[PDB]
Amino acid sequence: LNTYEQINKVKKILRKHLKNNLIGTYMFGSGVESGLKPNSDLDFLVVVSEPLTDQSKEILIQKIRPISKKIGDKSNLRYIELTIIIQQEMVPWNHPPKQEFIYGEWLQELYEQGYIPQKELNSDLTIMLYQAKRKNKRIYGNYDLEELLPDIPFSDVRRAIMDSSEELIDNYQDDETNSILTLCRMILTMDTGKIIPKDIAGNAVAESSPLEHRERILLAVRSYLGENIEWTNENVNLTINYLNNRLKKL
Repeated sequence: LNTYEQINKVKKILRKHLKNNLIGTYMFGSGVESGLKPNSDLDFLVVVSEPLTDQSKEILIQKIRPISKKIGDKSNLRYIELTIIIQQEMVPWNHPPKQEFIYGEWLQELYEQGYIPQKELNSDLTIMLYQAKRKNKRIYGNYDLEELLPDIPFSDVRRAIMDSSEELIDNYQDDETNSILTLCRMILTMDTGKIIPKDIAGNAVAESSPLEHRERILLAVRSYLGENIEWTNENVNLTINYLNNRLKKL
C-alpha cells in the first residue's frame, strides 16, 4: 500500500462505519506541519457527535490494523495513529480532556488480548488538540477543526507537558531514545511556542547543551532514524536529569 491509499482507506473506513456520527476527519502532526518524509506517521484526529458502541471500536481496530505499519516490520507502510473525540465532551474545556477511542500500534499486543479502548482522560491529548487546532488538514467534514473545539489555554498545555515529563523521567528504561527526544521536543514548545519533530528538536536542543549531554542526545537522533545504539552503558540518567531540570525552569 502507498501513502495515498493508506490515507484514503482510513477516510472510507471512518465514513462507512461511523456513518452520520462522523463530524470531521483531520490529519495533523509532523506530516502536516513539516512535510511528508518517508519516515513520517499518519496522525488522524476524528470528531464525532455521540459515543461509539464497543462494536464500532472493534470494527475500527479490525479495519485499521491491516493498513497500518506494524512495529519492526521492514515494510514501507507508515504508522497510523488515530484519536476520536466527542465534540460535546470538550465543552466546557477541562484539562485533562476526554478521549473516546485511540488506534495506536503500541496497543496492538493488547488489541490481540481483546483490549477495547474505553472513554478515558488523556493529559497528552491537550497537546494534540493544541497542535491540531493550530495546523491541520481537513479531509472530511463541513467544519474547520477550530470551529469544533473551544479555546484551549496554553497554561493547560504547560500543565500537560510537565505532568508527562514527571512520569517520563521514571520510565525511560528501555525506551531511552523516545524519552530523551520527547523532553527535547518538550523544552522547545514550552519556550518558543511551536511543536516540531523529535529528530529536529534533538539536534536543536543538543546544540544548547553541555557536551556530555549533547553527545548522548545526538546518539538518540541516530537510533530514531534506525541505528541500533544499545544504551546499556550510556549514562542516560544524567541527560534525563539535565533535560528535566532545564525543562523545570520553563
